Amino acid sequence: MHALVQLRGEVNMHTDIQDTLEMLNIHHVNHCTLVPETDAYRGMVAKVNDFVAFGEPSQETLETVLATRAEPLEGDADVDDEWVAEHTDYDDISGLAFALLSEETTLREQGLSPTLRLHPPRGGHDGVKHPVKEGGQLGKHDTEGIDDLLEAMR
Amino acid sequence: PSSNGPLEGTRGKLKNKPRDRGTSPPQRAVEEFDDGEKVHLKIDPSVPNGRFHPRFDGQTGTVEGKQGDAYKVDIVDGGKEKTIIVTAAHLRRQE
Amino acid sequence: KPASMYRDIDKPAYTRREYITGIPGSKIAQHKMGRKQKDADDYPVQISLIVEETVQLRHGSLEASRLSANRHLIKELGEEGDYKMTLRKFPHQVLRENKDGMRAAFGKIVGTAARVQAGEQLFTAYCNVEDAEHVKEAFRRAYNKITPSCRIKVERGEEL
Amino acid sequence: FHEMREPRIEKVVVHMGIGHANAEDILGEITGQMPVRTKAKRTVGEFDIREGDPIGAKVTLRDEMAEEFLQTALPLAELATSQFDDTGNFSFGLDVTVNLVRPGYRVAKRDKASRSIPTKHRLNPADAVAFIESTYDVEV
Amino acid sequence: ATGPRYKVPMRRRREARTDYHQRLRLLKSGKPRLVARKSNKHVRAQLVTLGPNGDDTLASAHSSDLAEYGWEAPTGNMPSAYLTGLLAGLRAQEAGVEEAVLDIGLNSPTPGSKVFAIQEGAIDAGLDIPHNDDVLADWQRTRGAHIAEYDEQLEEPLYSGDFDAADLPEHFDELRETLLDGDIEL
RNA sequence: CCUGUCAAACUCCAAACUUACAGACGCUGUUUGACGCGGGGAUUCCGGUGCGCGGGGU
RNA sequence: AGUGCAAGAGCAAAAGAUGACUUGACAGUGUUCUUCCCAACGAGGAACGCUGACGCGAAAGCGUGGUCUAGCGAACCAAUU
RNA sequence: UUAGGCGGCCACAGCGGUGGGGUUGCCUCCCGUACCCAUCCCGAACACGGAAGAUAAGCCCACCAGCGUUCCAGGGAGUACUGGAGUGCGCGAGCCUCUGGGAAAUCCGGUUCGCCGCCACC
Ligand SMILES: [Cl-]
Ligand SMILES: [Cl-]
Ligand SMILES: [Mg+2]
Ligand SMILES: [Mg+2]
Ligand SMILES: [Mg+2]
Ligand SMILES: [Mg+2]
Ligand SMILES: [Mg+2]
Ligand SMILES: [Mg+2]
Ligand SMILES: [Mg+2]
Ligand SMILES: [Mg+2]
Ligand code: NA
Ligand code: NA
Ligand code: NA
Ligand code: NA
Ligand code: NA
Ligand SMILES: [Sr+2]
Ligand SMILES: [Sr+2]
Ligand SMILES: [Sr+2]
Ligand SMILES: [Sr+2]
Ligand SMILES: [Sr+2]
Ligand SMILES: [Sr+2]
Repeated sequence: MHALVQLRGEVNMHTDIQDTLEMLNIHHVNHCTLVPETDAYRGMVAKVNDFVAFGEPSQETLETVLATRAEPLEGDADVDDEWVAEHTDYDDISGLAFALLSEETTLREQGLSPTLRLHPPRGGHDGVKHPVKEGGQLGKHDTEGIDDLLEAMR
Repeated sequence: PSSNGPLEGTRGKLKNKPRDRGTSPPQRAVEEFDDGEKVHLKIDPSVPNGRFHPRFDGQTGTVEGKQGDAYKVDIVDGGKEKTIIVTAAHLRRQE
Repeated sequence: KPASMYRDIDKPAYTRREYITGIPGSKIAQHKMGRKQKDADDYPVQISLIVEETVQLRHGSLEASRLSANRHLIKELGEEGDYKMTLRKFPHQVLRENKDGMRAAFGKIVGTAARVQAGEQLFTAYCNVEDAEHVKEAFRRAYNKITPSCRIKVERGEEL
Repeated sequence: FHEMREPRIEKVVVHMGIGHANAEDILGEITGQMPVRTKAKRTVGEFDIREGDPIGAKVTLRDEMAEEFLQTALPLAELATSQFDDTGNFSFGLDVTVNLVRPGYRVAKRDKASRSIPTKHRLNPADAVAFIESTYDVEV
Repeated sequence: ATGPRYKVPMRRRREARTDYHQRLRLLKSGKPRLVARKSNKHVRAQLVTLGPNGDDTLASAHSSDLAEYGWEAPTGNMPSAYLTGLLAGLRAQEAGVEEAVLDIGLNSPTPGSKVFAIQEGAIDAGLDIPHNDDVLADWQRTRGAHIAEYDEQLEEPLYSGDFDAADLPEHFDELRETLLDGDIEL
């Protein structure tokens, strides 16, 4: 399970790529989604590679992000342990976060919006003109590297 | 194109590889297909009769009956539905 | 005409003589020089002139550079010295010139050129250890008559 | 082994390449059977503009008709070594040609499952000379 | 053979046993083929149908197994051929086969030949096969009368191992009589 | 035998890639009716630029 | 190699050669594709059927001209069946 | 299949080569022209009739890789080329990095001297 984050805008980006991002339930910059690692899903992130930031997040970081940015399928309602308890199949955020990573369920399946609408990266990101290996912020990330981003955009 | 005939630019698709030269095996020219059967269209260079328009090579239609010994295969060119008259010699069963 | 008009590879490969007529003869007099009866493996030293950029070299330059190179080898090693040089490339690319403005612009055949990719050996000489400095000089004169910068690389020379 | 290997006469073809006929009458009387005309292909400057048209004739003799002819034909010739085909055949002279071969030749002359005769079973110039020479005459 | 560009014929063409051009025209009918093949000593007749991995023989008959019904005569003549056809045609009727098209392979369509005799027998057995009467041999020659009259020009016996001196085309009659009979273990 | 070079109108080879059909995942539709069909009304048929691949031409 | 003619393509117990017989280069009416990729548009064209009448072949079968892609023409009026 | 018929795939099956196999069995070569049929001339072939002989051909069986072909391992090569991205480099033709793919020639060692279906048959 990887965490996708659109870091580059829609203007001038190929249509077949923009459509993929929308199929992955992500419509705006800074929006994040949790995608399972399957053959099909793998082909999709590869296509989006240059306009996104992805990687497997740590249980902790995911719990932080879920608590702060997750939303119901409709409404403002805060997604906290109490919420998770009365609507999901889990006991608390940690239970949910674990199931996601282990790929046993999805946010939509539990009645949560498939998108985590994140805040801009505090202290800014490493740039949208280069990949990770070049000091940029685009493409695949280290579990530690992705966390730094998600936590920065908490 | 310099001209607009049916065989325009069909130099490659309508030619056999050296070892595939000469008369083709009868088996596939007599094959029987059923309605609803998915079939691949590909003109056999060695067989003169029963061909379809070269523009349709590569299509995968659906047998929807036959006219004489030839078959009536339904296809979708772009967004337009078309019915193609083709003999078994130029057809292969999908899968 | 300037080489600037033909040096770059900016047109399709135009070589098919069965469709092109009136192609001018090659000014390149010879491709095998020195002692062509003796083998290349009979020489201790093998030095080649390597083109650093991918270009098109007209037969006029091929001849001019080949000439100024071998002419030096003759002067320094005699007309029958113990060496043998080679021009491995041949002018296959047919050139045109539109010489009525841009209407019916397909030009007429004016010459031929050899396409050479970067890193390739245009020339390759074979000499004895004693004559290595003369061949290096022949090539120094040869690269002054062709468009790209070149390297004078030794492929068989522990004698230094 | 020796039996299904000893050579025989396949056919004896007597032919006269004229070029424009009246010669059919002599071949008929000399061989014993009726002859056939010979045509041609490709236009020739030696007055042969008509493609399909009589130029000569021939007669293919087999069995008795062949031997009975050869008994009186061979004496008329002065056989040589060079006059032999690599297949063990020979021609001399009105030309006379003798086609020689080993027993199971039908394998390559039939229609069903025909096959070309192996080189080890094909007659040789030497094996031919011998067989022929061993029948009323001399070689070289 | 020579190189990569070389074209080697189909195996059954290489072997010169199958005429593919005629095989196609044959297959077009949709009916099973009454394969009529010969041998120096024997005659065979197969009822062949088309199959996913090769042909299928639904019924057949060899002139050798003709003796299994009371045949003391040779097996490479006209009576033999006709009878082999009738036998094959009968086994065919038994298997559900009702019609067929004559496949003579690389044999010649000579008037009165054995393959036409083979065809006449299969038709007589009850099979619907497209034919042409005036291409079939005279009923007497089928019986083997041409051979009985040949032995008439005796002085020396036609047959080696004694079957009979003057031969018996009546044996053909006796055998045909036997096959047409409803019983008989096919 | 050896040795030196090529091909838009060559090919014993041969991609990336484009493409037909089907399944799966995704997205989407069944009160926001998709897909499709029928009808009314257009405007439009001087385009331009960047990038990739081009063809002509210094 | 040959297969009438550009070029590309097809063909070897043939689609080529020879021989013989024959006139299907037939009448009527369609299906489909093409012409016009997608996507509407005529004449023309081709593939594939049916009805009728035929040729050849033992028969399956082949023949709706020439192995395939060029060789073509509206309304009005005239002549013709 | 102790030798057969019809095939599918249509060279992994081609080309070339070595060895073995047939009393009333099989396929052949073979023997022979009264007939059916046959040759623009030849019972050569085609067609018919038949066994004195033979296993030399063919065919069937076993095996060889020199040529051709199929596939595999390693090398060439993640090279050549390439779909996506870059305020990366270069006067420029052009190159590079990241991401997703990925040859060809050739070398070397293996493989391949057909596989399979139906019927019949000591
Ligand atoms: Cl079509
Ligand atoms: Cl047979
Ligand atoms: Mg909401
Ligand atoms: Mg700040
Ligand atoms: Mg910045
Ligand atoms: Mg092309
Ligand atoms: Mg008018
Ligand atoms: Mg008129
Ligand atoms: Mg032997
Ligand atoms: Mg720059
Ligand atoms: Na073919
Ligand atoms: Na002008
Ligand atoms: Na029309
Ligand atoms: Na004549
Ligand atoms: Na043998
Ligand atoms: Sr250009
Ligand atoms: Sr320079
Ligand atoms: Sr394209
Ligand atoms: Sr035609
Ligand atoms: Sr004979
Ligand atoms: Sr890979």
